[PDB]
Amino acid sequence: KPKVVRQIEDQLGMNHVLQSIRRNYPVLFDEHLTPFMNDLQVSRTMDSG
Amino acid sequence: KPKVVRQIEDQLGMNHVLQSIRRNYPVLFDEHLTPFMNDLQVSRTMDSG
Repeated sequence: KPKVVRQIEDQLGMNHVLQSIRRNYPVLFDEHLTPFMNDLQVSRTMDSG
Repeated sequence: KPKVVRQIEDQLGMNHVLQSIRRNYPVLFDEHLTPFMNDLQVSRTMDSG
């Protein structure tokens, strides 16, 4: 069995990476990202910030 | 003399509060905030993030 002791909260949802990109790279989150999106509300309201 | 032991990094610039508002309240940072602004670049490029 894999002996990994992963410490990334073991969930690592898509809405977490999207939120982190929005926070860190906002100019890169607006352009080239999320033009084809309708669930920006959940990614915006601090989903496990 | 004031005996304060303030632990807020002692600088607390405007571009720090603006950046924190942009990160935490983006929908509140876009509307009702920064329509009359031309220095969004420094507040965007992680000024003492």
